[PDB]
Amino acid sequence: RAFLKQPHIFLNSKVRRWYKDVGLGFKTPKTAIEGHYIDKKCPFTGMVSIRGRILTGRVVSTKMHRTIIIRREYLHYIPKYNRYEKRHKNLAAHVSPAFRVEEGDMVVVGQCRPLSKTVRFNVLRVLPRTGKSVKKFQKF
Amino acid sequence: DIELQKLALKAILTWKSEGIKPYQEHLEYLLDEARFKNELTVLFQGDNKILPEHRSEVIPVLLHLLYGRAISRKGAASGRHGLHATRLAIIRQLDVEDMGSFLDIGLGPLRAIRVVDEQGVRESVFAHEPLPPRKQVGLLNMLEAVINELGTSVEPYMDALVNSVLYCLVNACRKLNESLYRVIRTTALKSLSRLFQNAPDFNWVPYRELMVKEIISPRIEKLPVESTQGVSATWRLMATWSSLPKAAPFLNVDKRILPKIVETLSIEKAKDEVKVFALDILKNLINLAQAPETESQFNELIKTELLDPNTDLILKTIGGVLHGQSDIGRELLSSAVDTVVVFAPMIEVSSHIQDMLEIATWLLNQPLRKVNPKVKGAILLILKRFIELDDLQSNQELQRKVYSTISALFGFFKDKQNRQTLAEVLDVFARREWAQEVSDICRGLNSYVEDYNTRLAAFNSITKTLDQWMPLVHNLLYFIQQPEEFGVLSSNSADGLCKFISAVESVWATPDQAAWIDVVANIILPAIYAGSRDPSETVRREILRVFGFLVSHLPQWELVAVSRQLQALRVLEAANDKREFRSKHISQFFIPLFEHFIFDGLSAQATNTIAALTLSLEWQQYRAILRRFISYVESKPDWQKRVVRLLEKEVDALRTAVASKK
Amino acid sequence: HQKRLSAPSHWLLDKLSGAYAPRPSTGPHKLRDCMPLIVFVRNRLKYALNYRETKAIMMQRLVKVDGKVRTDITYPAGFMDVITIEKTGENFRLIYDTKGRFTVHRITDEEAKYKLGKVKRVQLGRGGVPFLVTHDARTIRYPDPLIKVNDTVKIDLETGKITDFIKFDTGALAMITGGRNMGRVGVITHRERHDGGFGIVHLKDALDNTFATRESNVFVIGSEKPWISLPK
Amino acid sequence: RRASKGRKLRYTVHEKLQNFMAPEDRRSWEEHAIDRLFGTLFGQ
Amino acid sequence: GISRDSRHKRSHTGAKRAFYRKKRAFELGRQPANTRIGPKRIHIVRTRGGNHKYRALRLDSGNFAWGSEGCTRKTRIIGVVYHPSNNELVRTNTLTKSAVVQIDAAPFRQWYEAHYGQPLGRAAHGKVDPALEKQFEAGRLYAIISSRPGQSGRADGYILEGEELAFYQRKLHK
RNA sequence: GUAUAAGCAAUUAUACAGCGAAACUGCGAAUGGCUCAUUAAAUCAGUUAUCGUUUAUUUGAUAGUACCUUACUACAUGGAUAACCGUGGUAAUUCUAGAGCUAAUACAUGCUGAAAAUCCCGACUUCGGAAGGGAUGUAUUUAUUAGAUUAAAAACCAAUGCCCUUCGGGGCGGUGAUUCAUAAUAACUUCUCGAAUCGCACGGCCUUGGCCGGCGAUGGUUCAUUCAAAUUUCUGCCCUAUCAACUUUCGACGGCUGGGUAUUGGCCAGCCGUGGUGACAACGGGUAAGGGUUAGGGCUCGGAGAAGGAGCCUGAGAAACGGCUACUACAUCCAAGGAAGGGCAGGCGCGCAAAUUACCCAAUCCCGACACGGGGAGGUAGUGACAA
Repeated sequence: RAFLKQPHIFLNSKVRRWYKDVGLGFKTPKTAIEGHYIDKKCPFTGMVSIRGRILTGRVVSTKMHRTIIIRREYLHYIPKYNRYEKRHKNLAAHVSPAFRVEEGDMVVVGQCRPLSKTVRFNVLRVLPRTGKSVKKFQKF
Repeated sequence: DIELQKLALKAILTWKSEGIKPYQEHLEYLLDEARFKNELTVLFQGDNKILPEHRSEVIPVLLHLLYGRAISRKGAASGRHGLHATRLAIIRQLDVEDMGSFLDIGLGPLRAIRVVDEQGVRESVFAHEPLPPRKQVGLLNMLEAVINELGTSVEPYMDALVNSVLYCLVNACRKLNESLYRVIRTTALKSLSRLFQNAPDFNWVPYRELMVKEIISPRIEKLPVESTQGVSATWRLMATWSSLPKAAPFLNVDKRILPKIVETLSIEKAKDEVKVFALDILKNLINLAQAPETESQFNELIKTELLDPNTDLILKTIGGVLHGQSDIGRELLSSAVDTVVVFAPMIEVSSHIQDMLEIATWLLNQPLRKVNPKVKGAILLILKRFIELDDLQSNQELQRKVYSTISALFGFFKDKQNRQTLAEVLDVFARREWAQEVSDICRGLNSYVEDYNTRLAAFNSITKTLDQWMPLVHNLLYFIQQPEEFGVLSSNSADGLCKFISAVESVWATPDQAAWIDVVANIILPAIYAGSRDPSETVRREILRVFGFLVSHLPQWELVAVSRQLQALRVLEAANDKREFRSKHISQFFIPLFEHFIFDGLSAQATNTIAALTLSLEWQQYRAILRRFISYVESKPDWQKRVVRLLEKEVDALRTAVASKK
Repeated sequence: HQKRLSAPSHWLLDKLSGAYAPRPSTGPHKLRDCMPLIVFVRNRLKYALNYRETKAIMMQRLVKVDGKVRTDITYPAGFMDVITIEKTGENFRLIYDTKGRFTVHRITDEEAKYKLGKVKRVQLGRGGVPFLVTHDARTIRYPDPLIKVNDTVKIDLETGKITDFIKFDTGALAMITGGRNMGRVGVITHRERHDGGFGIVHLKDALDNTFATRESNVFVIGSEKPWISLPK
Repeated sequence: RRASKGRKLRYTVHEKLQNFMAPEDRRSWEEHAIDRLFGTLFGQ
Repeated sequence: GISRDSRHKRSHTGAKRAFYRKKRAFELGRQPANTRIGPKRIHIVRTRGGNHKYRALRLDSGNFAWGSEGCTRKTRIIGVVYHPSNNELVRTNTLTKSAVVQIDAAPFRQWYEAHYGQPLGRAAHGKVDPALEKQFEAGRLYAIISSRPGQSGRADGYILEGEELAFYQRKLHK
């Protein structure tokens, strides 16, 4: 490995830390502001910008390096039954070390440039709840 | 000419020599016009460096070729990257003995020239030209590049460099065909400045009239009017002259140079940059005048000939600056106050110290927008070093005025070293004069700034006379505003303020009434309101204590535990409704207190009191109050119900108010 | 080489222009939002008959678009481009109607001398100079410093100088250039931001009909001030 | 596993890589000298 | 043979799909270039839109920025010392982006002694980190390559300094 | 743009002039179309984004960049070829050898009339116009700085005030965002551009030796716009559990580092982590491969290969099947040394059968140096007792 760095801030000078806001009515967290952690895919530290679709969901597998899996539940109308049917969709989003991850919470994600085959979104604001395991079902 | 170069190099290679033999490919690749930079950087700092054995056999032909490629105008593009970067590259990659042989090649006729003789000037030299000015421009740009790349290795080549550049400069100023000589003069002075701060160890004394002929004749009668726009190369030469120790006494030769420098500083229509530039010249002059033995080899002259016959003009001009225009840049301000700081210990007697003390207290009562607090600390150091001259016994109205300023700065500053210097300026205040009283203030403020056992001893000792009192009042309210180490400094300063206000209510003789009553109003009441807005709860408790002392001891003055708290608030409601209140009292003491009470049935009692007091107060203050409250709504999402209950009660109060005023 | 039916239905062709239809060439205006010069001459104006006739007319310097002579047959002239024909001395301007079709209007020189163009955007060009991009793909150097995006500019058309400007304003009258409610002259009454893409304006007519069009399709014509002669 | 991209030797037969060249035995020595030399290397 | 398409990899759900199409021209990715140390060898490659990009195969000099003081100089390149990607690349002396390599110090030392005056590597504004001083006394500095030598045709980068400098000393000692 | 055709057609001031074969130069051929094992939300359709990229042509603007030791100088820029003329070889057509020319908007260099030029400031000023002070493009790539009133921001904010008064009053660049746009310094490139071009009118100053002077055509750096192309975000397939486990068997999911790509990206190479999918139907199997325009029907739009693998070439756009290169499978000419080459349409397909080998680009439309050249879409025509 090499030394990690923000791309164009001059460190060893004998005479700062850059972090941008995404906007959209969001507030950068304090761990993103002052925490010396560094990553290129963070929208508040790296050069990734967020634009386009804004989505929500509930994390299912937080046991992964800075990427969560989101179950997207919705109600599918089948005409044959003329009834609504539950359908779960599995997304992904790059998780910043700025926030405190909780399993089962409610997380808002945002569309970015494709960082991986699955990672297309960045987390913006977690909402802490008491969400349970796979057996819990709810439209979100 | 590149074709003539190719044929010449073919002839030199026809001179079949073992020295040139291993380098012919480097020569032809240096010469091919598409391989120049790459061939250069493979020649130097490559594997096949020049072997030092036949280096004396290869270097002359290589250097003539390097001069040809640095002189070529055909293949060059424009800009600095057009041929200037090439010359800089060649001189950067060259070596110093190689540079000496190269400058021998570069100075054609001017190699063996003598600019100075056993006598001063050689007019027989200067009234004869050996070079066209185009070649002079080329030579001079070349030599500026040489010096800029050389640095400290100039020492074995001075006896040629200074002769060349001085001949060019003096022929230029005699020509003062104008464009060529103009660019000659400007780049000449630039090379000269670089040469000066490169070579300090040279002896510059055998020519002085050369600096005379360069400086005094064409410019000095016009120099402020000219340099009102920006800095110049002459100004750079004077700046590096003042930087160098041994070069400074060249300013004595014409005695009007430093007068005209501060005359440039006098012209108030400058771009402020020539102002701060002349100021830095003065900075280096004073640092030289203070510096040890290495500069005391010349200090005694620069004390007795350069600064001494012009201190009056210096201070008169600095005063004209600080009282001419209402607009002064912060850089000019900090830099001017820094110059007067460093000039303070360098003078012993003068004439304009009355003006100096007046301008000091003027810039000290200037608002915080115009003057930074660091700058106020600088004016304080100025005051300490400038007060000690024997002036205050005359013109006492100036002296009671400056004492009002130093007192005012006791509740303003934040820094321990600034407060130490405050105690020191008070010390020399007493040393100048009333004397024992102000010395009591000296020991009081000394044991205030000295640590915590000494401070509490100070508070108790003064706990155990108007001008005696006022600074103690200032530092007393500052130590009110200090929240807590253990809170003891706050409580003891509160007790001291009660002792002061007890002295206030003790003395009630009618001119003393007037004086002390205006003092206690104009220093205490805004400090009460500022401490009311202070969110420190120990500060609010002690300000409630001293406010209780005020209202209980004063009352002839015309302008004057949850359960017990709520009961006292109900008592305050009844006090309102038996007598409405004073409006400023309401709006600047009571409202912030219960605002703090809300945001820290207590809330219901608080908003009921806010309702009754919003009945009691004035509508313009109410208009600002309502704008501040809806701003609290928009900005504070922490207490939505709390702020909106406040809104409901206050506009119900508005409805009752308009219903009563109907 | 699309068919006549697949050609856009707002530059009209009757049932006898053959199975084909010309495609516009590359130019300032967009492909869907264009009226080509041959269709303007021989299908709408009928000042000629045949492709060769229009070729000859456009080959001699006889048709001038936006103050400049246009040579080729299928030069696009989409929206509000004045067309000066000197042998008749007439000037034609392209507006829409309430249904959403190209409508040609006759004008003399006084109102034909200037154009009204919507500002696409504004930036700083090379050299540190602000420049201004219209929807006509015209770039104006050194503009008025108040002219933001979605402004409108009255343009001299002889020196290209910025003669006047009109501001995006709620309470102003507009004209729609896209969407399902395309071509409905009315007043802007409301703006909705919707930060995150596709801001909307709410625009009613002069006669009480509300509808939602997007800012990109909105084309400011004037508060009351119909600076171009709309057909009566 | 950490090893998919060839990092472990997958001992699997390859279809095209099956029957490229026949062994042509080119050794000028009668193999008794050679293995007697392998016996009488440095070690004996 | 070489391409950039994603048809041959497995699905997001872990499925294999035939999805059999032909490799077209816009998923073209060209062959890599092991940029090594030698005389200047650069092959020009025209790309889409007729842009030119310069594949540098053998490089001797590049420029490096000692922009802490505000200078940069074109110096030679001795040889790579460490590389974050491949130890085989460190062995084969290849120059890529983010590659720490010892460079010659002579133009920098020339500029230093010319500007400030004091000799280095043999007042209060001319000051050096001692590790950088040791690099100057040896005469072979630690710099990093941050220009892409493959897609820009030039080896340029900044000198190492301070925290990254000591981190890379420790990494070299690892 | 290039004419000395030894090409025509002429004279009233003779380098050229009108027309102009051949040839050089620039553009064009990313399709019009043919065949066949198929593609089961990956394509596709809606719906977004490109702050992740490219773009010949379109139209719009656009570039201040001198001097800088050649000086006892230089001042109408170079060299090649084609067409042509003549000498030939072989069986073999420009398959071509030798020899002799000449042009450019083909390929290329490119200090100079001069003591100035051009930007910034500007004191003094009669709007006077200026004394005299600083400075010398662009493209690539890197580093750094600015990208904006102060940061001792202890500012501004409590203008709830202060002061006068007649008490009525009066005074005190863009985005949602970016390291974006943009500017500046250090250098860097075996690195570009900053017009040695053509046609037409031809007027002002009079140093009568010129000095200035317009309209276009072609070309050129950047930025738009257009035509596009590339990926890309949420939803939507037909049926099945004799398909319940699948992936890691071409990395399966990450993060970091680079390479390559126009750009993002396990797309690929190292390093380590442990996954990712599934009974809400993964995965497999079957092959039978619609959308929009709403009275209606109509209308419109909708993978692999050019004898076979493999590699390469031009170009803004192709892995063109247009070319080449080697192998394989065929086939043709010959003086037996050698040389070039690969498709579709028609008829028979029993010995007995049945719709033209038609005409033109005339209109709509397309491509070019270009009004004139060229178009396998398009229309016109002929046959018919199968019907009606």
